[PDB]
Parts: sequence; structure tokens; C-alpha cells
Amino acid sequence: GVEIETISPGDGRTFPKKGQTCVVHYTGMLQNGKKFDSSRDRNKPFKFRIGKQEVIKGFEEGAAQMSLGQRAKLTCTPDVAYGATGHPGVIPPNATLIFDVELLNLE
Amino acid sequence: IQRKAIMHHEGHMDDGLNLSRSQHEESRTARVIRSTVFLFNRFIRGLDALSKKVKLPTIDLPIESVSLSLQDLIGYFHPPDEHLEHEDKQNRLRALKNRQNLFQEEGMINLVLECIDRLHVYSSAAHFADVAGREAGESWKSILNSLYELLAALIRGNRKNCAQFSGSLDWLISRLERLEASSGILEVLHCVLVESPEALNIIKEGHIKSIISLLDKHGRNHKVLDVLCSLCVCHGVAVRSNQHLICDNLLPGRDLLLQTRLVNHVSSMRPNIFLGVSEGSAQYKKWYYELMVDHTEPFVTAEATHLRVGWASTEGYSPYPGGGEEWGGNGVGDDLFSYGFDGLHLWSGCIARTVSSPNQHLLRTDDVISCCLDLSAPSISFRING
Amino acid sequence: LFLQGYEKSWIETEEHYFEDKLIEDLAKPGARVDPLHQLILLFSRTALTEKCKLEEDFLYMAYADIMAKSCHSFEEKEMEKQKLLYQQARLHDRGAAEMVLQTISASKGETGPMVAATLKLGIAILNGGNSTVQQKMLDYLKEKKDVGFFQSLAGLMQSCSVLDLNAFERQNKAEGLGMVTEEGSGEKVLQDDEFTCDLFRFLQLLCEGHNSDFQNYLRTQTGNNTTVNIIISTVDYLLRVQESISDFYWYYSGKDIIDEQGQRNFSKAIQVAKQVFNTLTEYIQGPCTGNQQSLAHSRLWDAVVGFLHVFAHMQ
Amino acid sequence: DILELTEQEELLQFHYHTLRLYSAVCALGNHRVAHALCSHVDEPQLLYAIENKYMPGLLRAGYYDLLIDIHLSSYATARLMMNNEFIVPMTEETKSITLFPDENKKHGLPGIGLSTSLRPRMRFSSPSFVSISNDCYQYSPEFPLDILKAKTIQMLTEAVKEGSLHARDPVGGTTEFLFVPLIKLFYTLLIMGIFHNEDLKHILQLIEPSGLLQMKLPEPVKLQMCLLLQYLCDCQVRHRIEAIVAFSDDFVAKLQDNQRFRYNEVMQALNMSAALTARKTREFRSPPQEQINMLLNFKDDKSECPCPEEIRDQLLDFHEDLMTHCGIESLQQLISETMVRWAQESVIEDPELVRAMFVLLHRQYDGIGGLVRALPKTYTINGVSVEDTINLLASLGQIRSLLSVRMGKEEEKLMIRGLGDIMNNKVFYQHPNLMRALGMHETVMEVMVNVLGGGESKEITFPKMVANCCRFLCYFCRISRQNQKAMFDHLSYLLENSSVGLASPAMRGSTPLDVAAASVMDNNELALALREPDLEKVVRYLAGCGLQSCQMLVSKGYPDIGWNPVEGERYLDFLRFAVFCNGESVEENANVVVRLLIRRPECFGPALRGEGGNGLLAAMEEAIKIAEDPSRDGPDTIHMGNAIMTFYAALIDLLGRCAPEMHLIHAGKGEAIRIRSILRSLIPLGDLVGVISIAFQMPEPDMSAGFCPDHKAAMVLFLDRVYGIEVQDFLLHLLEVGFLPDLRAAASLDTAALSX
Repeated sequence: GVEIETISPGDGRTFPKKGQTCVVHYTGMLQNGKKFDSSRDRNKPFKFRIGKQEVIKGFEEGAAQMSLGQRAKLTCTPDVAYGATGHPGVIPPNATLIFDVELLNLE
Repeated sequence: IQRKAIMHHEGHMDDGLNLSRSQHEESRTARVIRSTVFLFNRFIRGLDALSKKVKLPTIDLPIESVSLSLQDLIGYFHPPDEHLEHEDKQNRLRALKNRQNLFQEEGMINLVLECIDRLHVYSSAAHFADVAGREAGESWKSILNSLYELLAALIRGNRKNCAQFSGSLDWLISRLERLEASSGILEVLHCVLVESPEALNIIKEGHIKSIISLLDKHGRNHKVLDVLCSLCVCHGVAVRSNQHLICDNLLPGRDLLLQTRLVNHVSSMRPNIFLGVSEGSAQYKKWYYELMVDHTEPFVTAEATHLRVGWASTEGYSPYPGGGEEWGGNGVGDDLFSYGFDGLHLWSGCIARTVSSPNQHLLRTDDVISCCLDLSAPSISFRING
Repeated sequence: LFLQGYEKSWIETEEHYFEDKLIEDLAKPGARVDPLHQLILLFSRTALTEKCKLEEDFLYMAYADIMAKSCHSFEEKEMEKQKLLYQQARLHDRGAAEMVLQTISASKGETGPMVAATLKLGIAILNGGNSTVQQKMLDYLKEKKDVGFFQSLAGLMQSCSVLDLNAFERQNKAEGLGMVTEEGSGEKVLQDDEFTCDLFRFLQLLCEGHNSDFQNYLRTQTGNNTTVNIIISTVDYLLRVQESISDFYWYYSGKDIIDEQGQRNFSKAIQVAKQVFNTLTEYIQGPCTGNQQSLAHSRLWDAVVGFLHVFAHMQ
Repeated sequence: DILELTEQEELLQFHYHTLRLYSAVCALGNHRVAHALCSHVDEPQLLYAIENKYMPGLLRAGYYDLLIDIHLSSYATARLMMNNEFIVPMTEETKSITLFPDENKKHGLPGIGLSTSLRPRMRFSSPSFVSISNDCYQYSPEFPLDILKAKTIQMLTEAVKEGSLHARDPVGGTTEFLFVPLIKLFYTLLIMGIFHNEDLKHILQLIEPSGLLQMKLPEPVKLQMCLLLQYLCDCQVRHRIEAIVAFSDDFVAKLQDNQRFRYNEVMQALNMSAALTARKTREFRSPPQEQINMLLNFKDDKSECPCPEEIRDQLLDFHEDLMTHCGIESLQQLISETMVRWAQESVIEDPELVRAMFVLLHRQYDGIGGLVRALPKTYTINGVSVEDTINLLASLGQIRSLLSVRMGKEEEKLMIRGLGDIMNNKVFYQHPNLMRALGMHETVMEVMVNVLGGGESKEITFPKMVANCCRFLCYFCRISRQNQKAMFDHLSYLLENSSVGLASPAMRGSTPLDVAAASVMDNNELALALREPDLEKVVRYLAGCGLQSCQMLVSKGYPDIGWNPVEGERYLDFLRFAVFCNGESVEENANVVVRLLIRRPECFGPALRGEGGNGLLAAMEEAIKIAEDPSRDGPDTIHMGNAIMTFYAALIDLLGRCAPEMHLIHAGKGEAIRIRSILRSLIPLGDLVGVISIAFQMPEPDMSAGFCPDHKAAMVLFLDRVYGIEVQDFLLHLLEVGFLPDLRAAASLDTAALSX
């Protein structure tokens, strides 16, 4: 259900594979534009393994289709991101997400 | 333990009756207790004989009498002024504390609760007028307000009375949506919450949801926020259940409260060009100009750098076009008087729409865009890299 | 264990004397209200705030000892007697005379380290026949018709201390069974004997000289509505301590051996009884027929006949 | 725009109260809400708000408080709770501050130097909401501290430069809005363990040059300056204690070997006489406490100090160095100047300000009061056991933080976990004095009182939370001799609410009555010191239990016997522990117990005492019949017959152990004979012989919830102590009727041994 709209191309050569760790820089936001998260405020990139079930599916399945240095807008589905319960306190139930993700390094 | 007092001939030689006189404070408090309970029972009977069914109106409804009595009783519990001597203030505090204790130990808090119960069965002054008369109908609101003020004054400072009548919070939070006494009910609930931690033990999710719905229905009130603050901590100790309830039921949706964000300062640049088409003198209704970029940065500090280009209209035939008033985060396309393009979307009235283009990408360095403008039949157009 | 012994017997061995320089520089208005006056006012407001139990108030317990230790061949005995009056006037004109009364009244008869620290301040402020401070206290008590001071004094006197024989013999049996460390508060047989002596010395200094006004105000608090008799309470405590002395002596009958505990716990009660007797002597010293008749129609005769009975055999 | 709120008073007040609510929902150590609140506002919007100059003031203070609350508050409180407990290891780096520079005309700087003291570590988790299933988010959201401290220093310099000239436009409106939140943030940053030596030097030069204390500051500003100076004194006290420990290391190193050397010398050169035993009793007798007390005393001209006279002079030098390091004849100077200067300048409202000022002045003037208060709370362990004690301190801090929060399900679970961890930690046993110095027993007790409150006889909710504390206190009192004395102080309180947890065989261990018994168990000193303000209370509880059965039991469905045999048995067990100690009955406790029991005859069972039932024979037979007949029980249930049998056996065992003695004092005493006569008149001998002679079966196993063989042991002890065996025909008849059948039943074993 996660869809990708590229913003800046990343030469489409190196793609994330199973058994690797990816370094991203993302500024998430709700559907109405209300920003609920960002990785540039804390000035530390987000490092996460691919296929270890540590991030949400709407993020991992979308990042597995990007390239190094490629900026993208990942639009997710409530069922693939948080479901009918959302995140208690932040994400309301049945909410879609938008992630402005840039790939800094692919290890 | 009670030993009944029987009058008899023999008796027991161990009685030893010792006299003990009470102070003027205690005597006056007892007498005003009797007076107010008599008047309040009279008012309760007069209201019940009218609210139970349609009966002949030969009832005693002391409207003005009970109004004056409430206005006197409210001032009877007036806290001492802060511009007072310390010893006199402490004396007045002790006096009002003893008064509150003597008034609570007679159970008239439940009496004023029954009074406001029997008075809440109506809906408005118009509803009460055609049933109890014009004077009673027009004074029902003031009587309710005075009763709620008296109820708040009876629990303003005592730690015993609040923990005693906390069991009635199920009714206060229910009537909180009366819309004609919400201020009084909110003040009473706040004063009972900031004093006894025992009252916080019975606050369930329904009450918190009702308070949040009140905040959503009656607008932005700064007292509901104080009530929610007092619900989180009472006396140096926190309640994680209520904290989690507040955080999960108040600000997931972001509709309330007032949100906030950190945006960038954007500006615009335009040459001394003006294009006005009408009947008569025209200017070929055809224009075109290019734009290139030398150096750019996607994220300079925290957000994507604003970079748009297009054509902006005016208001009438004068400068200062309408839009984001000034010095904001609104450039071209953020209003109905401008049309811009930024590489990915077409902006018109702060609403973006994505469009297809060969190798659609943001305006990186060394990018040449060309804006064309015909006025009459077609509209503005953009060509990226030709 | 080394640092424990060091902190136990090396640091707190009276290695400082600042209780006079501090209060001296605390009263200079270098430029209103003096700093010491502000402190006294703070303590008075804290003692006047209506509560249900006098709190610990470590600040008060720490400063009421410094203000107490601040106070104390013809010219050598007159210069010190005048400097004592000067040191007492250094703080009794700033509200301490009323602050002590309010602190005693705000305890409503609870023997604690707050009354035990304010009674020593009263002693230091009324050392000698300070008729001026006596009159200030009397005028304060008469202008603010409070009973919570006299009833607090009665409640304090009702629960001061009595030599109990059961706990003494129990501690003796414990010592015989094993070398148990000695209890600090008089082997846990006489509780706060110093507090009792200080309370009765305060009651004595309140009537020292021949202050007939206070001698009569201690018997009948004219102006109030629930007056309590302090002379009868003193007589009752004297009778209690007399019965205690008689029982403690009856324990030591037949055995012609008085051990160290049998000497110390006996001398403590001897001093307490001597202080109570001096207090009664000061109560009836001036020819006040009120206190004369009050002592006549009381239970003092039982106490004195018990004392005669114990003396005739102890001698 | 944010700054436009300056004119709009409604939105300004509403957003101020919104920030107050944001801080209140995450005020205490609650981090699930703080991780949400961080994104709810921002990461860098807080920095922008604290750095901006044109703020409405209320919003500036609110943003400062929110920034303190979401990140800094938790670790600041965790580090401030352990501020009066000076635990210091014996590392070689610890043995380096023994100089504590005070001579050669210098005094050092506060907070400058080396700590080598155990302090809770800090760690913050990264706030990320795209990561599913966060591990625990246990501590705090991450926040860059270097940028924050640099900005704080810069803003403090700008603020003091602005205040020096006394303009008419302070940041945020008035001057308090400018100064109070900034100095508050600086204070919590200084608390939480930042501003290393070089930075602390500049922070000092901000105020010290002889500034900030010389300006005309308002009351809320000087109120925070007081806390700043209080921390500046606390760090100096900690440095003094660390230097004391560093010197004591070498002192003990030079003292212990010298003592052993003189012992070896005096043992080699024996010259056995009548005084050598008096000289050498100190080595075996006189435990190390009084040993060191008597070997460390030289303040007078001479005492019985041993031959190591060299170390006496070095201890005198160190003591004089400590005295000159304290105020006894430069921080105390200017603190004492400023404290009196403010009060002389103006009368001061807000009594908390004058209170803090005067406590600071008194601390500066006394000097050694902080030492005499803190040295009992100091401790040193080793250089090897560090991680274990650090984990113990972290668990104790979590215990205290949970104490500071109202009790709930998750709170109870975390407290149970922490209690388990501190029980399993090894330091709990190797250093029992450390727990007492840390006040673990008082913390656990003040946690337990919160649960035991609320009601008295209408709710005993959170029973596992009640129990875990009791079992921890039981273990704590068990492994020591002094911890029993410590818990004996609180024994008085828990006897008032000892009625909880009974009438249910789910906690045969953890119980307030059981912790009282454990505190008073096996110590003659405490057994004697157990006077009588509570024995009459226990006897009244026993009488009430013997008069009224449990409403919980009659609700469960028990046959509603006219009395309760469970809480009575528990009270009898506690009374047995109080009266009988180390095999010898405490005479005074036994006497007062008999007196109370005979004064309140309802404590005895109604079948034994009263104008109704006959005595123990019929009582025990009826109890056996009730145990056999399931129609008089709960249709693991409480066997009423077994409970009655256990109650009567416990009462008889109490009376037996309460008997005077084995006739050592009874031979020549009168009151002992009187107590024995009272016991004999209360319990007939033939009844005891009949109860002994029941000859229980010997059973494919069976259920032992009936006439247990231990019930006979109480009768045997009562017979031996109250009556004894001194008559030939009596001994023979007892052996015939009550011993031979049980002996045969015991001897008839081949393999089926279900009852040992």
C-alpha cells in the first residue's frame, strides 16, 4: 500500500537488501501537513536494519525500494503503518502518513 | 455507644453534671444553621409541591427571601482579605474553618445538593416562568448561581468536607453540561480536586472524556486547563492513569489545543513590470522570461528551502497584491492572486497539485525554467529545461 | 569503623564558639527592621499559623539554641551582671519574649525537641530576676487572652517524667544477661529529666523576685473563661515524683549496696524534686495568701509526709 | 506569529495554561508522555523560544519549564535524591585527593577537582516514532546538552550585562521574567552533572569577582541564588568527605599493621604473668567497634593509647587541616556577607526566601554541622565491587521514584521487580550497614504505609504489594543484629494494623505481624525492651478474634463457628515469639502475658474456657469430627477442624513456653510458683493426658490438614514445663497410654514414609 513519489534522483544503482543497515534523514508529517516527527531537528540521522522488523512496514517496504542519495515522499496506509489503534498520544486511529525520506548512506 | 437519659426517682450517684458554655461564634452558627435549614426545607416543599404535578398555587415560594439568605450566607464564608494583619487573618481563618465544620456536621451540603437537583429539572428562565411565575422564572438563574457559589465556599478550604462529599462527583461532572451553570460546577470541582487526593481516586475515563468534550464544546476556557492540571498531580504526587488519559484523549487529534510550528522566513522579488489587458490599448497579451539558479541547498537549517517562481496578480489596478498578509511563510501560489511552480507541484491558493514531467525533480542548481504567459484564451505555462 | 569512631568522638567535641559574634553582627542595621528582628518575626508567624501539630522546624531548633547560648571583686561581678542584661535586651526587645510564649502555646502539650529547645531559650532570656521580661510576658498574655498557653503548660507538666522501677530492674537484668550498650536518655528509666528541670526552672523564673501579679495569674487567669491552676499541677507532679522516689527506695531495702545506676538514677530524681521544691518556694515566697491557701488545700501534705518517711530511713 | 500574542491577552493566557498542562502531564518521572510531548511541541522550537528576546514573558517561562520537565527533570531529581549519601570506593584514583589544597595560601574552588563518588549514571533514549515496539523508553528523551550549556552561558552573560545598566525593557517584560527561568535552567544544568572544571571556572567568575550577587535582584531571583549557593556548599562538603576517606585509607593502612606488629611482639615476648591476660583480652574480646573506640582517643594529655605514637601526630595534623579547611579559625566569607546584607538592605516578604537565607547563614557559621550530619551517611566498600552497588543504587532510586507516585498496577509491578533486584544483589549481604545508612527499611515501610492506608476493615487492596515489602523487611531484619533493633522502632506502628493479611493461607510468610515476630525474634535485649504499650493491644486483638469469626469466611461459606481460629493463632504465635527466647522464658513478659490473659478470659477458646464447653478433650475430638465431616467446611479450603486444633495447640504451646522456668528460680521464688499454680488451675492434667493419647493413624499417602503430629508436641512441652515428670507411676502410665501406640505407629515403616 505504501507508494513512493521521487523528489531528487539517487542514481538508482544501490538498493537496500536483506542483511544491511540504512542511514536515512526523514521529516515525517500527518496527512493534513501537521508535522509529527522529524530526524533533522535532533541533527542525528536514523539508522535501521532492513528486514529485522524494527520500524513500521510502511517505512521499511518503502525504503527497500529507494536508492542512495534519493529523496522520496513515501505515502503510507493506516493498516500498514499503525492500524485502527494508531500511536497512543500522537497518531490518531485510521490516519495516513507522509514521510520525506532521504537516503544518506547504505551499509 | 449511646446511653439514654431516663428521668427517674433513684438515679445513679455518678452523674456529675458540669456546665460548659459555648462561644458566641458557636451559638450564632447553630442559630443560623436552624434558620437556614428551616428556610431551605420551606423552599424545598414549596418547589416540590409545584414540580410533582399540577397543584393549586397556594404554596410558599420565598424567592426573594431565599435570595437574600443566600447572598448573606455567601458573604458569611468570605475568605479574609490578603491586605490584613497576619494574626487577624489567622483568626478569621480559624473562625471560618470552625463555621465550615459546624455546617458540614449537619449535612446541609447534601441539602443544597438536593436544592440544585430539584432546580436543575428545568431548562431555562422561560421554562421556569410559565410554571412557577415570572419572578421565580427570572430569578431561577441567580438562585442557581448563588447556590453553586455557596457550595464552593463551603468546600473552599476544608480537607474534610471535600473528601466527605467526593462521592457526589459522579453527579457534578454529569450536570457539567448544563451550559447555564458550567462555570459554577467547574469551580466547585476544581476546589474539591485541589484539596483532597481521595477525590482523584474515583475519577474515571468517562469524567475526563466529559471534561475534554466540555472544552471542545464551550470553546477555549483557561479553567478547564487548570482542572486538567490539578487532575495530574494533587499534592506532590502524580497519578499515571489520569496523566495517560489526558495525553491520549486531549492531544492526539491536534484540533485542540492551539498547535505550533517553526517555519522559515520567505520573501519575494519582482521587477517593475505591470500587465493590464482590456479593450483598447493592449500589449500583445504575450510574455515570456527565463530563470536559472547558481547554488541551492535543500535543507539549510531544518526544513526544505522554499523556492518557487510564477506570476502574481494584483488587487484592482494597484500594487500590494492580496495574499499572506506579510512576513510569513507564504510565497507565490499561497493565495488566489498568484500562480507559481517549484519543480514538483503547481501551487494556487496554498494548495499544491503534482504534475507529470520528464525527470520531474526539485529545482537543483543549474536548472533553467521558462515561464510563458498568454492572457486571453490560454493561461500561464512553465517549461522546465525546455 | 575508623571513620565511624572519628565522627563519633573526634569532631563534635565542642570545637567552636560563634554564638555571640553571630548574634552581634546579626543586629547591626548598617543600612526599617533588623535581620534578627526579621528572623524573630518569621519564627513568630510560623508559630502563629494555625495547624494541628508543631512540626520539627530544624531551622527553629538550630537557631533557638544559638540565641540561647548567646546569653551568658565587686566590679567583676557587676560588669558581667550588666552585660547579661545587655545581652538579654539584645533580643527580648525584638520579640523573643512573645515568640517563646507563642512557640510554647503552639504545642498544646506535646513533649518534643521544639518545646525542649524553646524552654532553654526562655531560661536564657529570663536568667536572673528579669522583671522587665516578666512584665512583658504578663502584659502579652493579659492582652491576648489565650488559654492555649496555660493548658499547654498543664499538658506538658502532666507528662514530664517519673522514675519507673520496672524498666530499671529490666535494664539491670538485661545488663546481667549481656553487655548491652547503655541507653542515652537516662537508661530509659527517666525520660528527659533535663527537660523537666528546664520546664520547672522556667516556671520558677516566671515568678522569681516577688512578682505578685504573675504569682496570682498562675493561679487564676483573670480575664479568660477556662482558667487552669498551675500550682495544683506542680503539686500533682511533686506527689508523683515523691511516690516514685518512695518506690525506688523500697526497692533498695535490705541490700546495703548502691551501684552506679542506683546512684545516677537516684541523683537525677533528687535534682528534679529539688527543682520542683524551689519552684513551689518561688510560688509562695511573696506573702501571697492565694497561693498559701492553694497549697494548704491540696495534696502537698501527702508528698511531704512521704518525703519525711523516705528521709528518716535514707539518712 | 508567536510574538503577536503580546497584545492578545486571551490567547496568551490560554497558551500559557496549555504549556503548564504540557508540563503537568509529564511532571514526574513519566516518560511515555514526554516522548509524545517532545514531538507535540518540537525539538528546536524550545531552543528558539528560550533564545528569543521578544517573548511575552509568560510563554518564555512556560517554555523554559517545559524544557526542564521533559528531559532534565527526571535525571535532576534522581541525582538530587542521592545528594546526601556519600558512597566512595577505594580506587587508586580515589587515593589522589588526599591533599585537598588548603595550605600555601589557597583554598581551591567549589566544585573543582575530582569526585570519585558513586552517582547515578545518566542515559537518554532517542525519540523515534517510526520505530515499532520501542524497547522500554525507560529514562528520558535525548536532548543535545553541549549546545544547551553554551547557550545558557551566553544568555547568562548577556543577562548580567543587561541588568548591570538597569534598562526599562528586560527580556520578557519585567526583570524576574528575564532572570528566574534562566537561572533555574542554569541551576538544574549544574545539578545534572555538566559544566566540567573549565566551564565551572567561568561560571564562577560570573558571580565571584571581588557581578551577580551585588546587583539589585528581586525576591524570586535571590530565592534561586540561595539554592545555587546551597549546591556550592554541598559540593564542598562532598569534597571534604572524600578527602577524609582518602586520608583515612593511609591512616588505617599504617594503624592496622602496627597493631598486628605490636600483637606479634607481645605474643613472642610472652613473659606470662597475671597482667598479660588483661592486656591480651582486647584482641579476642572487645569487638572492633569498641576496639577502635579505645585505641583512638587522644584529646586529653594521655590515655591508654598503644605504642604507635607516630600516627597520633599525623592524625593531629589532618585534624588541624580539616579545621582550617572549615570555617573554624573564601565561600563562607561572601555568603555570610550577602545573607546579612540583603536583610539589612530591605525587609523581606515571602518567608521561604528568608528561611533559605538563614539556613544558608547558619550552615556557613556552624561548618562542622554538615560533617557531623553527613559522616554517618558516608560509606566505602572497595575498588572491585562497583557495578553491583551501582545497580543496587539504581534499583533503590527507582524504588524511591515509585514511592513518589500513587500506587497502581504497573507501579506495583515495578516496585516488586525492584525489590527482587535489591534482594538478589550481593551487596545486600556483604554490607548490611550500607542498607541501614541508606534507609532502605524506612523507604520500604513508607511505601507499605501508603498501601495499608485508605481503610482499616473495608479494603486490603494490592495484597502482593503489601506482601513483597513485608518479606523484604523480614530478610533485612534477619540478616543482621542491628537491623532488628532498627525495625523494633517501627514495630509499634505495624501492630496497630497487624490485622491485615490474616484469615487467608496465601501469605504464611509476608505479613506485618510476621515481620514484628521476625524483628522481636531471638534477641533477649529486644525481648526485654518490648515493654507493655502493645501487649495489651495484642491481647485485645486476640479476645476480639476469639469472640468474632471472620466475615470473609462466612462469605466464602464456612459454617460460621462462634469464634475465629486463624487470627487468634497468629496472635498466639507472635506472643510465643515475644515470651520465649533462646530456650529460656522471659520472666517479665511471661508474667504480664499471664496477667493480661487472665484479665481478659475471652482470649482462651470458648470450648476450654467459659460456662459452656468442658475442655480440651471434647474440643479436640469435636475438631477431629469436623475435619472428617466435610459438611462443616468450605464446599485448599480452610479446614475448620484443623484450624481449631492448631489454635488450641498454639495456645497450649504459648502457656507452656510461658511457664516460669525449669525450677531454677522457681525453687526459691514465690511469683513463679504462683504463675505455675495459675497455669495448673487453668489447664487440667487429665485433659492433657487424654489429648496426648489419641493415637493418630499412619497412612498411597493422605492429607496432613488434620490432627498433625506436631499438635502433640505442644501438649508434651506443656506437661514437661508446667508439671514435669517426677513420679514413677505417672511416667509409666503416660508411656502406656500416650506413647506406646504412637511409637508403634512410627516404628511400623518400611518404605511408605510420607510424614517425617
